[PDB]
Order: sequence, then structure tokens, then C-alpha cells
Amino acid sequence: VLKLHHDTTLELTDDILCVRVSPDDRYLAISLLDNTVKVFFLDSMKFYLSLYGHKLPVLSIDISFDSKMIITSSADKNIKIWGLDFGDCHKSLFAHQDSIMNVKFLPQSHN
Amino acid sequence: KYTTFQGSQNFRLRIVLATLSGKPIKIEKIRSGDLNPGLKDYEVSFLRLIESVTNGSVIEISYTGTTVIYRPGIIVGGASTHICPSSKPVGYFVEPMLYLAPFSKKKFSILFKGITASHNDAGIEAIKWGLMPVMEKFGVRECALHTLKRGSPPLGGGEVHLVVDSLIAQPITMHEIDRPIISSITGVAYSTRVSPSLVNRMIDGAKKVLKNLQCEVNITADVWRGENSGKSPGWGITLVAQSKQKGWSYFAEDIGDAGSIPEELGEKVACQLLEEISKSAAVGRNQLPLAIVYMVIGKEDIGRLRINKEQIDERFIILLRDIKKIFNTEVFLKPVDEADNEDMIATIKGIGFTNTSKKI
Amino acid sequence: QHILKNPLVAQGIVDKAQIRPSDVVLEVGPGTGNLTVRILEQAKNVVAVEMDPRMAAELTKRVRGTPVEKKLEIMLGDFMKTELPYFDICISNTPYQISSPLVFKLINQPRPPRVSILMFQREF
Repeated sequence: VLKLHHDTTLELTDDILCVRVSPDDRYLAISLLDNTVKVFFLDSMKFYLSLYGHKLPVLSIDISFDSKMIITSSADKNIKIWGLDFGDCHKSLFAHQDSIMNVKFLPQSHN
Repeated sequence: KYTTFQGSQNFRLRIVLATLSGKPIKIEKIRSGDLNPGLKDYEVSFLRLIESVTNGSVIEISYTGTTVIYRPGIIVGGASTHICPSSKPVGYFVEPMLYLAPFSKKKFSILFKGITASHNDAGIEAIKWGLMPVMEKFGVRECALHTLKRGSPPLGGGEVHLVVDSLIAQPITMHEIDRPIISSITGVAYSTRVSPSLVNRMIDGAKKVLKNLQCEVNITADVWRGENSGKSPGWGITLVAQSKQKGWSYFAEDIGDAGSIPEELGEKVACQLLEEISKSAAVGRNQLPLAIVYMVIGKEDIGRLRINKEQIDERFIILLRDIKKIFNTEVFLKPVDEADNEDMIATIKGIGFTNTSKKI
Repeated sequence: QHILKNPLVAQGIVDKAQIRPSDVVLEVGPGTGNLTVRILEQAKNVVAVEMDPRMAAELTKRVRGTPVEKKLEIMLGDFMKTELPYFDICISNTPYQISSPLVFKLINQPRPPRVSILMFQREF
């Protein structure tokens, strides 16, 4: 304060598509060209997490108001709901015949 | 009801040493200064385990739950399944059985069901590569511990299968007056319900810390998925240094935390390995009470064991004050002649011990 | 095409390969799948390279409906002309005549296999 400058850059290897920060300001998720989602710690960028098995690149990432569930919708016709505690999924979900562009949450509950 | 111990400290140790001796004990004032005084649930659950393996043992709990009476019966054993309560891991239940494992009337084929790791108690990998090798040196040859299903906190659902077939008359008289020279460092990294990449990341951290040491370092990468992996996700690593010539193994372990860095935990346990080795002489600090007992209940003969003063803590003395209250065996400690270190030789005349129960 | 009438021999070749549970095994010349079925139980993946389409069809049939079927990949055709994937160890039981080109293909493969266990002639 109103102008913009950079603190850091992140040197990656893939064609970045969506990046989302936690509303709890803890987690920073990143989609890549690979079937991978990297969730970073906010404060020191420690590479907390990586995800696999999606076969097509992630088109939008959500996480909850309280950082519990990750949703990484991609062009592979399905939604894979990742649990944010231990980096596993709870349930994958085939839907939306063509390819899934954007997903967003409700701030009240997991809907 | 003649030997009396105070306090809930080393409670599963005191049931063991009464059982091998056959001297009845009465442990009173267990957790008397609590808002919920008395035993815990698992300490009651462990007393059901001794009943299942020994016919004739009488176990009495007062209605305040702080006084436990135990007149031991003979070790029968056989095959059965024990359910482990979710407070303490299945490995914790396994450790007391190993002390009475070579002496039963029959084979121990005991099936354990529950959570298979924690912060405090022994993981499956630690028992297999730490407790089992010590048993083999004494003379317990056909001893094993199989893994059926691996669990993890908080739900677990894992299964191990303790199978001990060597039924010997006494542990042989061990003489180890030489610090064993570590040949190789071997560790097992496991993970359930989570990414295979995390296990690879854990291995990278441990190798980097141990890169300076010149020895072959191989960590088995074990990945578990599906129903066999278990109800709750989690991971852990167990690292084992070993000496081929004397068959002596040293280990350290830990599991993953709610949000832990797998680069750090692979680096941490390898530090906890080398910290354990730096305090060690011919055992570990967590292998020493298994071997102190086996010199005592070995036959009527002097054994020798080269141990280090860093192992000797407050915890080590309470081990030697539980033996003297049961077996009345003073453990003579002599200095070594090597002036570079403070090793001492622990010499024990073993009490003359047999198998009451084995048939001829 | 000949078959190994010795069932207590394949075990020794598999032992000398020193399989790890994470290994990708390249099996060249799987034949009727006598070694293949045993390799599948001990390794993460078996990439079997077979020239004969009849033998490849039988090999698919042999593992069909078993719990380890999904860990078998069958590459059909001449191994010499095959671009080989990454593999940790190799087992061979292919015809002796190929053996000569095959050794130098293995040696020159980009990232060489850590270990290989191969069946050749007594003179070769």
C-alpha cells in the first residue's frame, strides 16, 4: 500500500492450471500438467503432500472452510474427493459426461 | 500374596517374573492418586492374556481396582486368539509373551487383533528385527512373528500371528564381552492407505543423514493398500543396524504423526538409531531387559554381557530391583579394562530354571 | 520350442535373480508360463516378451482369474525390435540363436537392468 511486488517464485516443471489457498491460511494446493496435486504449507512451502492416479490434469481445486476435504475436478470425467488430514481420498465420483471445469463449495457444510 | 510391589510401574514385567519363578505376588496401590483410581482397561485385558496361556493361575482384583493378586500357574499355552483393546497396540501385548515363549507346555500360536503401532510401544518391525534376534542368540531357534493384516491408529484392525516352536529347557549361558562391529544398516519403511510416494520420501531422508557412515544401507520399501492395509491411514519406519559375525541387531523406530513431514521422520529415526548406538554396547536400551532376564532365568552358571553406563538409567535399576525382589539375584558389575570407554560387564549367576510343563 | 521338464529348476533361476517386491521383471521367452506364474507372486510387475501369438494367448489364459493377473504385461513380437521399458531384473528362456544379439541389446539398453539371469548354450 496500492501496488504489487513479488516475494518468492516457485520453480516447477509442469503446466500449472489451478492454485488455491486455504481459508484457514494453512494449505496451498497446486494443480499440475501431470495427474498430480501438490498441497504446500503456507508459511514455509514445505511440500506437505502429493496426489496420484488421476490420468488427466486437474481443472479446479477446492478445499473446505475448515480444511477437511479436497475436491480436484479434472477433464477425466470424475471428481476425486481427497481427505485433507492424511492425504488420502474418501471417495471418487464419476459424473459429468464431457469434462468437469469448475467446482466450488458451500461455506456452511460439506455440500 | 507374599511378595508385594508398590505402584503401577512395569506392571507387565512383574507378572512375567512372578510367572517364571512361580512365586506368588500381590501388587497393591495401583494408580491410587487418580480421579479414576485403579487399573486401566488394557491392564485388565493383559491379565486375561496370562489366564489364557496358563492353566491354574489365580487372579484377584479388589473392588477398588488398585490391588491385584496373582498366584501363578504353569505355562500351558496352546493356540488361541487375543483381542487387543484400542488403547494400547498389539505389539505391547506381544512383548510379555516372548519372555515365556520358550518355556510353554505346547507351541505358542497366539493371534493378536488390534492396532499395530503407537508412539510408546513396539511396532511389528521392531519386535521382528530386535526381540527375535536376541532370542535366537540364547537358543530359541524356530521362533517367528508373522504379519497378516497391518493396522494403524486410531482404528487399527490389524493382525499379527505370534508363532514360537522352539521349546527349550533354558536359555543358554551367553558370553558377549565384545562390542559388536556393525556390518550393515537395514530398515523397513511401511505405509497404509496413503501415497506410495511418501514411503520413497521417508527413505530419501534416512539415506542422506546416514550417507557419511561407510556401510551398506538398504531400506526395504513396503507399501500396503486395500483391506490388508488397515482401517485407518498412517505410516512409519523402523531402522536396524546389524553385525553378521555375532548376529547382534540395534534398532530405533517411530510412526507418522497427524501432519508430520516424511522427510523429517526419515531423518529423525536415523538420528535416533545413531543416538541409540552411541549409548549402546552389545544390546540396545530397549533390548536390554529382554537379555537381562535371559541371563537370570538361564541355567545355574555365570553369564557375561558387555553393557555401557549410558544404558544404565533410572529405568535400568528398577529392572534390577524387580529381579532381586523375586529371584534374589545380585547382578555383579565389573569395569572393563579398556580405558577409552566406560563399559561394564554384567555377570549373573542364573537361577536354576527348567521347563515344568514340557512333556518327555 | 522346447519345455523345461525339470519343475525343481525354475526355482533356482528365480532365487538367483534376487527379486525385490518392488521389482519390474522383464521375462524374455516366457514359453508356457512356468516361470511367469512364480515371478508374478514375488515381483511388482512382470513384463513378458514373447514372439509367438499362440504362446501369448495361452499365457493370458494361464493367469486368467488369478489374483496376480493384473501384474502381468505381455509384449508381443521380436524382443530385438522391441523398445524395452524400465526393468530392475531380467530372466531369459528364449531361443539360443537370439542370445548373441540379445546380450548386447541388454548391455546397451538405456539405463541397464541391475541384474539378469539368462539361459544359454554350454559353449556360448
